[PDB]
Amino acid sequence: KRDNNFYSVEIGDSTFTVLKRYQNLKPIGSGAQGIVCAAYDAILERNVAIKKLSRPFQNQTHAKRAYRELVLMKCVNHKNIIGLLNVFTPQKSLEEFQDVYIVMELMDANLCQVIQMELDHERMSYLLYQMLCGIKHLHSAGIIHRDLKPSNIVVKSDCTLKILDFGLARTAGTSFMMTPYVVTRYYRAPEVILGMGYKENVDIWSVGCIMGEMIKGGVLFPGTDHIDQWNKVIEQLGTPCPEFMKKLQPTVRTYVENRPKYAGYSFEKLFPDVLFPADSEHNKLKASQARDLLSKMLVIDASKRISVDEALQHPYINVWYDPSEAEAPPPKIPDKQLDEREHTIEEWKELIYKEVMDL
Ligand SMILES: Nc1ncnc2c1ncn2[C@@H]1O[C@H](COP(=O)(O)OP(=O)(O)NP(=O)(O)O)[C@@H](O)[C@H]1O
Ligand SMILES: *[C@@H]1[C@@H](C(=O)OC(C)(C)C)C(=O)[C@@H]2C[C@@]1(C(=O)OC)CC2=C
Ligand SMILES: [Mg+2]
Repeated sequence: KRDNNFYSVEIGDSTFTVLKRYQNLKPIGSGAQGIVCAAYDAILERNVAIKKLSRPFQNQTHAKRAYRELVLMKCVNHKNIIGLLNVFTPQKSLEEFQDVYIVMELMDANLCQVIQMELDHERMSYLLYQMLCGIKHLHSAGIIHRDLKPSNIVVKSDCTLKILDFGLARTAGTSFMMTPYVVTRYYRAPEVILGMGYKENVDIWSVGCIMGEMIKGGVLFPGTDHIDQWNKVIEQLGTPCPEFMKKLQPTVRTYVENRPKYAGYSFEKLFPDVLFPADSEHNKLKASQARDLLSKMLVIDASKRISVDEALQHPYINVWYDPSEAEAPPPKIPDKQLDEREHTIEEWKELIYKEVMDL
């Protein structure tokens, strides 16, 4: 039956059909997941972001990502993870079900924009501390992100930082992905881009890349393709040890081993004082502490790379430490088989439909 509670508006090519409470939709984002609109929620009396997922059950690749983002957004409640305000489908039946609409708080900026500003040590360390808190919270429920990037981290005018997405799940970070959209790889750890095993501190590499960018004002490892990405890492940080090499699959290993041998540059040369606030005693010490933290996160071999907990305890970060945010109880994920399931198209359609309905 027609439900008078919905209306339709065309945003670019695609149509949004939303509850009438959501007014004045404006497109703010696009990508592989779907279209994001800013809107005014007349019931909450605040601005929100509405993301449309089109036919998320269409194949398992789409379905696994949609499903886990629904489940996790609903069961996580943490200052540094984007919250779910609402979720709905305009279609009225399982048979007719097509689209899912995610409603989130509308944040004021993404971290790309925040990076463009000149940030003193207190602002950089606070934003990094918050990133570490959010990552630690995910890790505590066994969720390793693997794809953290500034475009998927947003910030509020009160300085609260929130991670927007939940990462690569149990997929291969060097397997083919059918998609028309560009995929940003600048922040992915060596072990991801070389197709190696990983552990929690895979996400520390990404934090290091973001921190270095915050300081320098440009992407640290802006590879124009997979080839270039690796080249840019080794040129700056040095060729990794033979022990690390022995982990690589034959084709990758021969390539990596036959690159020119780079010594790398010191973190003092990579991140000179000129790039930092450094007009005082506090600020000069802080620059050394920052380089010390970078030198522990931007480590190619993850077995020698610092952990999230160790980073939270680092003198650059720990000035902000509060166990209410840094030692929160882990998310309780209700689906005990999250990320361990293979399903047919119709099974995924019903799982995602129920998730929307809490049935
Ligand atoms: N809740 C939100 N508050 C503010 N801006 C948001 C919000 N959600 C998304 N955005 C904006 O949308 C941009 C990209 O959309 P996003 O939510 O990442 O999904 P997507 O574009 O469908 N997939 P992808 O680009 O691969 O991450 C971000 O850089 C933000 O600028
Ligand atoms: C705000 C922020 C900060 O990063 O602000 C933007 C505008 C995003 C650059 C901090 O990192 C902490 C908290 C602060 C603030 O005004 O809190 C009320 C200043 C600061 C050091
Ligand atoms: Mg995203």
